[PDB]
Amino acid sequence: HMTAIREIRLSEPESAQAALLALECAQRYAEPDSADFLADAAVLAHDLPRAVRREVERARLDDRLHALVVRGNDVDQDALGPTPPHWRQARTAASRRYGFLLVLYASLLGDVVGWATQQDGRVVTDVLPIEGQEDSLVSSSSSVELGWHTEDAFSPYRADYVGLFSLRNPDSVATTVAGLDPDLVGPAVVDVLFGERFHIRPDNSHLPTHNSGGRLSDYFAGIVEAVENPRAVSILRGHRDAPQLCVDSDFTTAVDGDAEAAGALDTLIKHLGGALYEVVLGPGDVAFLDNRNVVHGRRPFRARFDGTDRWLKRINVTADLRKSRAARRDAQARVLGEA
Amino acid sequence: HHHSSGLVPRGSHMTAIREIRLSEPESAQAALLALECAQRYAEPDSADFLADAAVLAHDLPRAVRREVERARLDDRLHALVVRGNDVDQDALGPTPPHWRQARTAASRRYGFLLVLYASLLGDVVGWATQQDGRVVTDVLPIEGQEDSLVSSSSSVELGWHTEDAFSPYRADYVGLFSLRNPDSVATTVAGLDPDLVGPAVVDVLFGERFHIRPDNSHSDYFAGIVEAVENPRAVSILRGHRDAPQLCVDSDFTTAVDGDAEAAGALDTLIKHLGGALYEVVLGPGDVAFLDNRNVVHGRRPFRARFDGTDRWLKRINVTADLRKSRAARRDAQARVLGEA
Ligand SMILES: N=C(N)NCCCC[C@H](N)C(=O)O
Ligand SMILES: N=C(N)NCCCC[C@H](N)C(=O)O
Ligand SMILES: [Fe+3]
Ligand SMILES: [Fe+3]
Repeated sequence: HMTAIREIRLSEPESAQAALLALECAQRYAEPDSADFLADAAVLAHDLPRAVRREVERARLDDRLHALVVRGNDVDQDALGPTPPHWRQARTAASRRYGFLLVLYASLLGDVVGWATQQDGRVVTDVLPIEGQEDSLVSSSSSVELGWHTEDAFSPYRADYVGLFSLRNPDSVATTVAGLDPDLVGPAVVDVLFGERFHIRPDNSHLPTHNSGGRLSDYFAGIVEAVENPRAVSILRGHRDAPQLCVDSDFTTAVDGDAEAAGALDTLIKHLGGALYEVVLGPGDVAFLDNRNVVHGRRPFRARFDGTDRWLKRINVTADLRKSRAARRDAQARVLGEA
Repeated sequence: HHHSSGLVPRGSHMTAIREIRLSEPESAQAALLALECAQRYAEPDSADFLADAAVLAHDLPRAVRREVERARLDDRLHALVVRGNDVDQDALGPTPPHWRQARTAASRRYGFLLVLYASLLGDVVGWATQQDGRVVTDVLPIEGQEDSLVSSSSSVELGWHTEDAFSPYRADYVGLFSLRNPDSVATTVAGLDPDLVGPAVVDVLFGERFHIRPDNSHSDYFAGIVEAVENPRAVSILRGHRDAPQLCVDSDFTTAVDGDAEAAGALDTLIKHLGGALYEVVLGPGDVAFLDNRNVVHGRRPFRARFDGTDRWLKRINVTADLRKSRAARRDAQARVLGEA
């Protein structure tokens, strides 16, 4: 599909209008995921430039979308200061305005959510390289390519969109993207992948090793159960003409003794690996990946750990907040796994 | 003639009804936007309009949008009611004698406005087997159908139900825009108060121990419809968080699993509870309601239809929070008609 990547390059006025609105939010509210801001977020998002809202709406209803990319948001590199050395330190005063702007864009597509078991239950999260995590399977890696995945593939409450706001990317490190062409894998493999014949485990970002030590053990019970005793699930669902994709290259296995399944997965892993194409998010670029249609990852790179490294703000978006109420503390709470 | 909004309780449901009263300027602003849409787009449910509807809805009055957004995220809502839209009765002309004659030029502006309000809550959808798959449908009494199980009845009660209770693609909201209602005829509404029901019955209702068959109203999809009647899947009536459970039941079309006497008992306990808990919402001309179909059943009282062009007439719509989830039951990405393919 020629519009699988939908791009909007902001005019100077559109960039300035979006920055003014984000700065007005930072003037009013404490955190870019403060409860009062999130209650207000859908309507405040309506104040984004009309031409931009029109293109975001076209992307939202495009069921073959890979990513919407909004290029050319204002990012003041000097005002922003150094790239923090850990996501725990990345809730900086100077970066608030970019968290608010990410939530405003995201709220055109759905409702923002976070995870009790990821980055201490923050809704606005950070992607930056961490010294000692170079060879990890988590988004703070650098030397080892981030393996392609559906975000939170293990969960029925996985996002419909993953939002990425690039604050800085001096070495032009690519985000990787791939969809599935059913015609190129075969009706045979599609049929197998549509069967509940696979195990998808929570990735390592959901482990207590990637959260603050004080975070409640109760939050992690469900994750540990999903690692030990994964449910039998499909990789494909929906219409045969526009099927949804759910798979993590490093956390997905066929159910024991299902050689057909093991072979379908093997064939899917080889097909997605080669199809993987590059999208570079420069400073001020906001992307929304359709997590129903594509797997994504990140090319290997050398981090400098000198305060100049690549830094994204990130958010999960659901089309339907109500559906996850069983996993949320209360109606307005956005943190999946607090119930 | 000033803006107001407020919470109207029913039993223990403290936000059951969220009521908004449009100021005269807000009513005029909403009417002007609907009239501009009617000048720029062919139909209230044409592809050209529905591609834009969610963005054009952002042009509705800001104070109204803030209150509708609070209703959208209230998981205990029964009905959002927006009162005081402009309806020109003289220009509207008579209530048509059948929905097949009800998609009138004079009434198009109210179809556009219903879709604009609806598009603040989600994406509009229709049903292949209902009013020729129209997304904006018509509720009016039809002569010779006074005694029926459908919304064109009058003399007999329209039994309460979750809208399309049998379907995994059932709406999140049912929208109603009243064009005329001279005799103040009500929609009936009930939710479950779990503090009025034995916890054992509530536990049974969460079990997949019931058959919700479609009405006679309702191909891979239509193979699913025959299966739904002949080999109905075991489904729950309650689902989700115990503090905010969703409800899915049809007073005329729900039974327990074969030989599950305990489920048959819990079902009948729930039917008697909801029947006793029914209250009413009356929409005057220019009043719009959105029922949260996840939380409430609805129906309609007997009323005295005259079939003289003066009868009660609503525009009606279904809204989904998640259009993508039904793609297997829609013709193409943008098509809004469930069961079309
Ligand atoms: N195949 C792999 N590596 N899957 C895990 C990807 C990392 C995603 C996680 N939310 C994070 O931000 O770390
Ligand atoms: N319990 C009952 N009566 N269930 C059937 C109701 C039919 C509703 C349909 N949307 C209509 O407008 O006719
Ligand atoms: Fe990811
Ligand atoms: Fe109904």
